[PDB]
Amino acid sequence: DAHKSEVAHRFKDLGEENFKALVLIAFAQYLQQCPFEDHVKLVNEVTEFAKTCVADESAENCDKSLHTLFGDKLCTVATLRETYGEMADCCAKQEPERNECFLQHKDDNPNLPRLVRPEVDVMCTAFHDNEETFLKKYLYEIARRHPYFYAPELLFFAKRYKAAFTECCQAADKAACLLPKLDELRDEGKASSAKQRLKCASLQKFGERAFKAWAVARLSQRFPKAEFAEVSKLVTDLTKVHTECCHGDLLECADDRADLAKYICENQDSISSKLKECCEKPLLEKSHCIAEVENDEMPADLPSLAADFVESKDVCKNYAEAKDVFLGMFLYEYARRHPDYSVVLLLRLAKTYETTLEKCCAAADPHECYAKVFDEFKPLVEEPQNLIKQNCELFEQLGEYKFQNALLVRYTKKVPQVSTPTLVEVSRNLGKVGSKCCKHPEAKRMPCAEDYLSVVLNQLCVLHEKTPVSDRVTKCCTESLVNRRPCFSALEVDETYVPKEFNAETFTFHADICTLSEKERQIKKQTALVELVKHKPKATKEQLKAVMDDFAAFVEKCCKADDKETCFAEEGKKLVAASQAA
Amino acid sequence: DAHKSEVAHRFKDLGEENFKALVLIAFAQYLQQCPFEDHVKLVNEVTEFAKTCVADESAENCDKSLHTLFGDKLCTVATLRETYGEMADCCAKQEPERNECFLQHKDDNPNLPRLVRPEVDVMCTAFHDNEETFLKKYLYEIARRHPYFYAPELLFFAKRYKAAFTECCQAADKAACLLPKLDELRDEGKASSAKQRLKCASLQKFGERAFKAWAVARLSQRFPKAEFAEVSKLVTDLTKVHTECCHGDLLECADDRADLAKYICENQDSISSKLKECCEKPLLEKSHCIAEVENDEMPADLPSLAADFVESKDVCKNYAEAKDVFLGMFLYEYARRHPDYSVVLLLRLAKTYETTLEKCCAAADPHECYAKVFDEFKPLVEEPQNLIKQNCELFEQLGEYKFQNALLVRYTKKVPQVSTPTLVEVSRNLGKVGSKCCKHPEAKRMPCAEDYLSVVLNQLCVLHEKTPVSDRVTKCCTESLVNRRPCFSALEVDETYVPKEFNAETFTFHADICTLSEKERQIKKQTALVELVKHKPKATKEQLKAVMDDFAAFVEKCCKADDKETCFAEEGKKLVAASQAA
Ligand SMILES: CCN(CC)CC(=O)Nc1c(C)cccc1C
Repeated sequence: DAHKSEVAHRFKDLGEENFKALVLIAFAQYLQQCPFEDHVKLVNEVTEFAKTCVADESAENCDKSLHTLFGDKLCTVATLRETYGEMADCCAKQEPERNECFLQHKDDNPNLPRLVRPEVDVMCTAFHDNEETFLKKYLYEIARRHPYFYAPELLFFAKRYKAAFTECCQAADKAACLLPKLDELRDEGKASSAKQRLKCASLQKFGERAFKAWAVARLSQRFPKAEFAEVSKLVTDLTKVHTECCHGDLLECADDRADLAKYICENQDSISSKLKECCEKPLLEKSHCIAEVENDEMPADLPSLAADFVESKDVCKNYAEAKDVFLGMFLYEYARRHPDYSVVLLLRLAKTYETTLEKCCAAADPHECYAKVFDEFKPLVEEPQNLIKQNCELFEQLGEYKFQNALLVRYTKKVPQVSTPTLVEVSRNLGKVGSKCCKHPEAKRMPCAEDYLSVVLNQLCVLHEKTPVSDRVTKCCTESLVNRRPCFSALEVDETYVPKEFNAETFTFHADICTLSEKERQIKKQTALVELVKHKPKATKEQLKAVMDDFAAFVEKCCKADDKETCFAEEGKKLVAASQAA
Repeated sequence: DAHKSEVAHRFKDLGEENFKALVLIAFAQYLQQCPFEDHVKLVNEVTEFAKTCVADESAENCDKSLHTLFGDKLCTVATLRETYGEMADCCAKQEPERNECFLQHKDDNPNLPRLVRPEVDVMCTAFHDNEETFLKKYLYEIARRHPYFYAPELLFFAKRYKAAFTECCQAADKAACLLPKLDELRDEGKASSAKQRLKCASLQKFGERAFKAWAVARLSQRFPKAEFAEVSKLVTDLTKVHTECCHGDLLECADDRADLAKYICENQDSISSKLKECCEKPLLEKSHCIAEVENDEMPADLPSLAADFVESKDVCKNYAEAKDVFLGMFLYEYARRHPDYSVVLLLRLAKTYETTLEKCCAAADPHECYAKVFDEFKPLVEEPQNLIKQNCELFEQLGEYKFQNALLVRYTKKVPQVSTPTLVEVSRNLGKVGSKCCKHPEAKRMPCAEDYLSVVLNQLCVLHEKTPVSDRVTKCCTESLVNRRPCFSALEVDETYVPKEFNAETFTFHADICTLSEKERQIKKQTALVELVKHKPKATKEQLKAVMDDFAAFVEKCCKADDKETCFAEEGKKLVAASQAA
C-alpha cells in the first residue's frame, strides 16, 4: 500500500486488539519451540515500537517494511539460538534473504504434546483470574502446532473460544455444557488448518496459476449467481490474500481479507442472497462465514454448455487468442452449475478439455474433431463416484479401525521406504474420511470425499518432503496436483524392497501399553503392524489379519493377568517366536 | 510419630508454604500428567481442609490417616483419567491395598519435553510480577519429571532457585549470573535424582547386606572420628530409611530422615567435626545436608591396620564366629582411612578379604596362608587409578564429543548386538563423565568417576534388561555388582558377529539435519557412526575417523549450500559412493 510507516498502515485497519494476536501468531508460527513469555514479551515490545509509529511516521525505524522489523526483533533472542546451531541465526542475511530463511524453518510437525485440559472448573477459574492471558495462550498453543494456519481464521476461533466460556461458565453442570463445544472447536480447527496448508502448499509448489483455478471452482459453486468476471475478480482478490498468509505476511493477509469482506458485503447483490445475515456481524465473524457459507441457487435459463464450448465451429478463434480466461469461462460456468461436483473433479475435466483443444486445433476439420470431447468426461466423472461407493460400502463393514488397517498394509506395501510414523498418521487419517463422508447423500458424498482426501494426501507429501525416502512418492506429489489421488491409487506393490532388518526392540511390548488411551494404544497396534509388513512385504493379509488378532489377544491377556509385567516378556517371547512360523 | 489429627499434626512441623509445597510435590509426582492449574487447585483443597483441622482436631476427617486422606483427595480426579483409562480404578481397594495399586505403575520415565527456559529478561520480569506462581511452577515441573525423587531435597533446590533469582535479577549482565547457577542446579539434582535411583536399584536387586556394606564404607569416610558401634548403628538407621523411600513410603521415610538427623546432630562429638553448622538450619534442611556434608578430618592417631586383621593368630576366631560386622569392623577400619578411594573399590577390597579368609581358614597354618593378603590389594587399588588416569589424559585431548566417538567405536565392537539408540545414550554419557570429573583434583576423582560411572552402567542394564540381545551383557549386569565395571572393562571384541546388512536408507541425510540443535544434530552423526561400525565391524579407527570427517564436512557443505535439499540428495549419494572405498 501507499504509506511510509507501513507498520502503522495495517495497525489502524486491524486495530490494537487484532494486532497483539495477529502478531502473537507470527512469533508463534516462527519460533514454535519458544515458550509463552518470550512471545508476549516480543509482542509487547513490537506494540510500543508500533505505538510511536502512530505518533510520527519518521521515528527510529517506523519507515521500515515489517519483514525487516520482524526478523530483527526475532534475533533479539540469539540465546536459544544454541538450539539452532545452523538455521535461525541467518539474521546475517538481509532482505529478502533471511525472511525466506525463516519461512523454511517452520516445523510442520513439531515435537510437542497434545494439550491436556485441566478439569472444567479449573478452566473457567483461570478464565476469570486472567481472561486475557488465558485467551492469548490458546491462540498460541495452536499457532505453534500449526505454522500454516489461516492466521485470521485462527482469530475467529479464539473468539468462539472466549464465547464458549463466557456462556458455558454458569450451570449446575457447566462441565458437560462446555466440552462438547470445545471439542467441536478442537476438531473444526484442526480441519481448517489442514485445508489451509493445502492452499499454501499449492502456492509454494505449483504457483498461483494452479491456485486460481481452484477458487474459480469453489467460488462458482458458492456464488453461482454472479458474473463471471465478478468471480474472476474475487478469485484474484482471494489469491493475493492467501499468498500473504502463506508467505507469513499476517497483518496484510488479514488487512486484505477484511478489505474483501467489506467489498463483497457491498456488491452483496450482484453476488448472491446468502451474505445478508453474515455482513451484519463483526468484521471478525465477517470473513469467516462469508467463505464457508451456503451455495446460492443456479441460474434460471442455462446455456447448457455444448454450443458455447463444443459446437461453435470457430473454437480456436477464442482459444489460441485467449487460452486463459477463456478456459476460465468454461470452469466458472461448469463449476457454478455443480454444487454437487468435487473441486478436484472440475479441474480434471478442465485439464481434459485443455488436453483436447490443444490436440484438435492441430488437425483438419476441427469443429467436428472434438465434438465427442464430453465423451471423455463420462468415465472420469464416474470413476471417483464408483470409488467412494466401494470404500464407503467397505467402511460400513470393517469399521474405522480395521479399515485404517487395510490401508496401513496396501499403502505400506506400495511404498515401504516411507517413514513408519507417517504411514500411520496418514493411513489413520485416510480412514477418518469414511467417518465424515459416508454419512452424506450420494450427491454430496462426491466433493467431501475427493476433497478431504486431497487434504490428507498433502500432509503425506509435506511430511515426505522434509525427509524424501521414496522417490515414487515424490513422483506422485510433484507430478501435477489434480492427479495426486489418481496417482497413488494407481501405485502398485514393490518387488524391489529389501525386507527391513528385524530388530526385536520393535516387536517387544511392555505393561506401558496397558496404561494407554484407547487410541494412543490403537496407534501402537498400528505402528506395530506397519513395521511388521515392512519386515516381510510379500505376506498376505489373512496371515497379518491373524498375527494381529494374536497380538490383540495377547496385549489383552497381559493387561488382565493377575499381576503381569512379567508375561509381556514371557508371552511376548512366545508370540514373536510363534508368529515367525508363517 | 504420633497424634490425633495427623492431618494437622504435620501442618505444625512445616506449617503452610512448606506444606503448600510438600502437597504440590506428592500430587505432581502421582498425577504427573494433569496440568499445573489442576495441581494448584488440589493443593488449596487440602489446605482449606487442613485449616479446619487447625480449627478443631476432630472435624470432617481430620482423624483419618494420610495415605487414606491422600487417596480420598486422589479419587477426586474423577475428571482427567484417559491416560488413566486403565489406571486408577484401585480407588475400590481400601487401605493399604489402595496405596500399593497406585505406586505400582506411576510413570518412572514420563514423556515430557525438555524445559525451554524463557529469556532471562522475562524470567526476572515474571519473577517479580508473579513471584509466587513463577516459583511453584518450577517445583511442579521438576517434581513431575522426577516422580520417585525425594521431597525434602526438592524443596532445597527450590530456595536455591529463588536465591539465584533474588540475587541475580539486577546486574549490568544478569544473563551471566543467572544460568551458570541454574545449569549448575539442573545437573546437580539430576545427579542426585540419578544417584538416588541407583541406591534403590542396588538395595532391591541385591538385598541389604550388599547395601549396609555400601553405607558402612561411605560413612566411615564422611565420619572417621566416630567409633564403630556408632557407625554400625547409623547404618541400620539409614538402611531403614532408604528401604522405605525406595519402596515408595515417602510419607514416613521423610519422617525417619528427620528422626535420624536429630541423633547425628545430638552427639556430633563422637561422630564428626563438620556437623556443627548444618545442625542449625531448620529440621527440613538438617537432613539433606547431614548426609551430603564433607569428610571429617582423619583421627589424630591411627594403628595402621595390618596387626588387627593380618595376624591376630586366629583371625578365623572372631570371624568364623561373627562373619559379618567383622568384615564390617574391617571395611569400617579400611574405608575410614581411605576417603579418596571410590566406595566401590573399597568394596571389591572387602570382598577380596572375605574370599581370602575363606580360602586360608581352610588350610592348616592360617596365619601364614594369609598375612600376605594385603598384596592382592596393591594391583586392584592402582588398576582403577590406572583406567581413570589414562582416560582423563585422552579426554583432555579429544574433548567430550570426539572422546565419545572413540567409545562409540570401542564399546560397539565389543557388543554390536545392542540397540543403537542405546549405545549412543550410554556411550555419550561415559564421555560426559570425564567432563564433570577430570576437572577435580587427583584425590576426588577415584569416587567421582567410579560413582558417576556405576550410574551410567546401571542405566545400561535397565535399558538392555528391557530387551536382552547379548547374554554377555545381562551377564555383566546380573553377575555381582562390584563386578560390573570389571566385567565390562573385560569384554573383548566379537569375531562371531554378522555385519548388519547394508541398507543405505539409514545412510541418507536430508536438510532437516540443519534445522536441528547442536546436540541432536550430533546425536545423528553418532547414531550414524554406530550404524556404520555395525556394517563392517573389523574396520579401523583410522578409516572410520576418516569417513566420519567427510560426512561432517559434508553436512556443513550442504546446509550453507545456496539453499538446497537437493544438495544432500546429490552430494550424499557421492558420500556413500566414495565411502564404499575402504
Ligand atoms: C473421535 C473424534 N475426534 C475428536 C472427538 C478424534 C480425534 O480428534 N483424534 C486426534 C486428535 C484430537 C489430535 C491428533 C491426532 C488424532 C487421531
